[PDB]
Amino acid sequence: PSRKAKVKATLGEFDLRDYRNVEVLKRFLSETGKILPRRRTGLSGKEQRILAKTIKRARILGLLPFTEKLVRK
Amino acid sequence: KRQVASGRAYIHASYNNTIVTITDPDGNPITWSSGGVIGYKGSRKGTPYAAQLAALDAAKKAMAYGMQSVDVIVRGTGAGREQAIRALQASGLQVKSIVDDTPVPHNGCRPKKKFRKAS
Amino acid sequence: ARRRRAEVRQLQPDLVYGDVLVTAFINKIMRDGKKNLAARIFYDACKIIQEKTGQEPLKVFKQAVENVKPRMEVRSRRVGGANYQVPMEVSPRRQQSLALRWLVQAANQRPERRAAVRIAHELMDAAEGKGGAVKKKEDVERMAEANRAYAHYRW
RNA sequence: GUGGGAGAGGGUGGUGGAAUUCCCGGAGUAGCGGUGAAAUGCGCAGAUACCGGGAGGAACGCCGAUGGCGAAGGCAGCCACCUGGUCCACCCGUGACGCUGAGGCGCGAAAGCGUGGGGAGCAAACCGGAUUAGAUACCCGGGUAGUCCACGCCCUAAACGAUGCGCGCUAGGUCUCUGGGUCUCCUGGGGGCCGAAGCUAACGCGUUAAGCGCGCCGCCUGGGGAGUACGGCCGCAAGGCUGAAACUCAAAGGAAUUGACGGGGGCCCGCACAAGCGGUGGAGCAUGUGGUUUAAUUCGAAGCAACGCGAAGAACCUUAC
Ligand SMILES: [K+]
Ligand SMILES: [K+]
Ligand SMILES: [K+]
Ligand SMILES: [K+]
Ligand SMILES: [K+]
Ligand SMILES: [K+]
Ligand SMILES: [K+]
Ligand SMILES: [K+]
Ligand SMILES: [K+]
Ligand SMILES: [K+]
Ligand SMILES: [K+]
Ligand SMILES: [K+]
Ligand SMILES: [K+]
Ligand SMILES: [K+]
Ligand SMILES: [K+]
Ligand SMILES: [K+]
Ligand SMILES: [K+]
Ligand SMILES: [K+]
Ligand SMILES: [Mg+2]
Ligand SMILES: [Mg+2]
Ligand SMILES: [Mg+2]
Ligand SMILES: [Mg+2]
Ligand SMILES: [Mg+2]
Ligand SMILES: [Mg+2]
Ligand SMILES: [Mg+2]
Ligand SMILES: [Mg+2]
Ligand SMILES: [Mg+2]
Ligand SMILES: [Mg+2]
Ligand SMILES: [Mg+2]
Ligand SMILES: [Mg+2]
Ligand SMILES: [Mg+2]
Ligand SMILES: [Mg+2]
Ligand SMILES: [Mg+2]
Ligand SMILES: [Mg+2]
Ligand SMILES: [Mg+2]
Ligand SMILES: [Mg+2]
Ligand SMILES: [Mg+2]
Ligand SMILES: [Mg+2]
Ligand SMILES: [Mg+2]
Ligand SMILES: [Mg+2]
Ligand SMILES: [Mg+2]
Ligand SMILES: [Mg+2]
Ligand SMILES: [Mg+2]
Ligand SMILES: [Mg+2]
Ligand SMILES: [Mg+2]
Ligand SMILES: [Mg+2]
Ligand SMILES: [Mg+2]
Ligand SMILES: [Mg+2]
Ligand SMILES: [Mg+2]
Ligand SMILES: [Mg+2]
Ligand SMILES: [Mg+2]
Ligand SMILES: [Mg+2]
Ligand SMILES: [Mg+2]
Ligand SMILES: [Mg+2]
Ligand SMILES: [Mg+2]
Ligand SMILES: [Mg+2]
Ligand SMILES: [Mg+2]
Ligand SMILES: [Mg+2]
Ligand SMILES: [Mg+2]
Ligand SMILES: [Mg+2]
Ligand SMILES: [Mg+2]
Ligand SMILES: [Mg+2]
Ligand SMILES: [Mg+2]
Ligand SMILES: [Mg+2]
Ligand SMILES: [Mg+2]
Ligand SMILES: [Mg+2]
Ligand SMILES: [Mg+2]
Ligand SMILES: [Mg+2]
Ligand SMILES: [Mg+2]
Ligand SMILES: [Mg+2]
Ligand SMILES: [Mg+2]
Ligand SMILES: [Mg+2]
Ligand SMILES: [Mg+2]
Ligand SMILES: [Mg+2]
Ligand SMILES: [Mg+2]
Ligand SMILES: [Mg+2]
Repeated sequence: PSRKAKVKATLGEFDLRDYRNVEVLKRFLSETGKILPRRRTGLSGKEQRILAKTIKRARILGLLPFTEKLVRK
Repeated sequence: KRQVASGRAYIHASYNNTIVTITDPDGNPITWSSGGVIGYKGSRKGTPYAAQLAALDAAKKAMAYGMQSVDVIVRGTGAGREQAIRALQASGLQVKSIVDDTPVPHNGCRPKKKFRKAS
Repeated sequence: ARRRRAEVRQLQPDLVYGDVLVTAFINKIMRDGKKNLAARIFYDACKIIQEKTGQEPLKVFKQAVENVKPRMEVRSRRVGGANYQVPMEVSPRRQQSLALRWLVQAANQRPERRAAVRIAHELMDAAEGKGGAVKKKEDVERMAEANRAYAHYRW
């Protein structure tokens, strides 16, 4: 049930409010460009709420995607 | 005839019919088919079988253009989406990849009554 | 048959070729429980497969039965709004029951007025691939699959 | 007051991507769409499916929750500006300055109204196609008002927790949002669930009371007539607020109980279906019955569970006509 090491574990310190850290933010998006749930992010209510605001900033800047196509099916 | 050798295969699944479109690397159609092109004309166009035939018709027609390998692209849900995916693979055509690219709005247009009250 | 999988009756092997598949066929030829007249008929029929074929009777028999076995048959089924003739694989068991039934049926649809002949002639026309029996078998196989559009109603 | 905090609270401007529709170009050809099945419809003036470019309107996927904010209605992409409420810590300042609140004033989903604008998708009415015994419906193809913006009206609702506001008191357990601390855990504010005592007709409620108490407001007094009539007030209208009488009923009603029932669910049986073999329904006849006829055609049996049934013996007898 979504158990493959939460994205927070496999990662170090990072400014959750930094909308430019693509290499870090990129981690919180799925195969698609969708924001991973908390079961996967591992973040907390308060953290996750800031992740979202951050990511949505990245997207508008073009640094991050809104949607991805799935390779398989 | 024109010779492409490598291109794309689009599968438009629907609960009412499936239609396949083969295209050159730039997305311009070369040939196409569908449950209607083959015999079927009522509710059978939706059938997984019809999708199969439509898929094979597409490939063959695209053999005439000397095409050999394709990149499958799937759109929509629909009884007989997967049969197409399979019909192609097993048909001379080398399936290099399969990619689902069904369009989904970030919620913009109000659905017809028939498709509301969802979620 | 709501509670158990009803085991299959084992038939007393043939009082000649000793084969069980023969007794089966004999039982189908039978009627009004005249086991005697029945078997007799099947036997004079093996005698006729002889005086007209250098081949062994039993060999001709089992050969025919094989070509009359349908490997697919359409079975009705409702899916709300109509009944769809759904194609479907035929069981090893049902194949035999069907093959045998059809042989007697076709055989008795023949012209020659001697029972033993009809069976004999039908068994032969079958071995080759012709005759009213193989017809049904081919009419059904084709009748099924000709509805392959409903192969997703597996069942 | 000082210092911190969280939040889809409100207003204005800006702005991002996905999708739909339309227009343009390419490539390409016979259907697409749609349903239970179909048709209407659209397509060789080249549709559908595919790529590229453009225009416009509306709504914000994932995050998203069992979550948060607000007095309620209600509030969800992102950015800035303007602005409301509220929680915690420190005990710093005032010194009962408090609670409630008839009337008043403001706010108040959707639909609807007025003026102007906008109009992609959706869609009352409406035009058609199916369906049906009919089908002024459900299904399908179209489609105007409307839905959107501004300004002004309207003031309703299952406007609901169907639970007025404030304060004090009365076991705990557990999940959660947000703040402080000596940070296993303690402590404050909010959201849930289980529950002490207690309450309750029951169901249930139970420190987020429907418990124990005090303060103030609103409201109820059998059902139908009727949220009607009249009057008044308000509204452009639609209509809103207030709100009866005659007549008439023995009830209307709440919760829970045992059944029965369901085009409710789960599990499971029976020659119930399916698989299969023979047959009835057609013929001639035998026999029971309906009907009809007759002086009388004795009587009874009635869907299953009446009809070779009472009749295991009608020429007279039996025999009841
Ligand atoms: K809408
Ligand atoms: K047509
Ligand atoms: K289509
Ligand atoms: K909520
Ligand atoms: K209107
Ligand atoms: K509005
Ligand atoms: K107003
Ligand atoms: K803490
Ligand atoms: K009680
Ligand atoms: K309950
Ligand atoms: K009460
Ligand atoms: K009035
Ligand atoms: K007024
Ligand atoms: K007036
Ligand atoms: K039931
Ligand atoms: K029966
Ligand atoms: K069957
Ligand atoms: K009859
Ligand atoms: Mg169709
Ligand atoms: Mg402060
Ligand atoms: Mg805080
Ligand atoms: Mg904070
Ligand atoms: Mg807000
Ligand atoms: Mg074009
Ligand atoms: Mg036409
Ligand atoms: Mg032409
Ligand atoms: Mg044209
Ligand atoms: Mg052209
Ligand atoms: Mg189009
Ligand atoms: Mg385009
Ligand atoms: Mg626009
Ligand atoms: Mg326009
Ligand atoms: Mg509140
Ligand atoms: Mg609400
Ligand atoms: Mg504030
Ligand atoms: Mg002090
Ligand atoms: Mg003092
Ligand atoms: Mg007050
Ligand atoms: Mg209003
Ligand atoms: Mg309103
Ligand atoms: Mg409105
Ligand atoms: Mg208007
Ligand atoms: Mg207008
Ligand atoms: Mg206009
Ligand atoms: Mg429409
Ligand atoms: Mg319509
Ligand atoms: Mg006015
Ligand atoms: Mg409610
Ligand atoms: Mg206590
Ligand atoms: Mg605890
Ligand atoms: Mg706490
Ligand atoms: Mg609490
Ligand atoms: Mg809550
Ligand atoms: Mg108790
Ligand atoms: Mg009570
Ligand atoms: Mg009780
Ligand atoms: Mg409780
Ligand atoms: Mg209290
Ligand atoms: Mg009142
Ligand atoms: Mg009264
Ligand atoms: Mg009213
Ligand atoms: Mg009165
Ligand atoms: Mg009265
Ligand atoms: Mg009265
Ligand atoms: Mg009741
Ligand atoms: Mg039993
Ligand atoms: Mg049984
Ligand atoms: Mg039995
Ligand atoms: Mg049967
Ligand atoms: Mg039969
Ligand atoms: Mg008869
Ligand atoms: Mg009489
Ligand atoms: Mg009579
Ligand atoms: Mg009597
Ligand atoms: Mg009688
Ligand atoms: Mg007499």
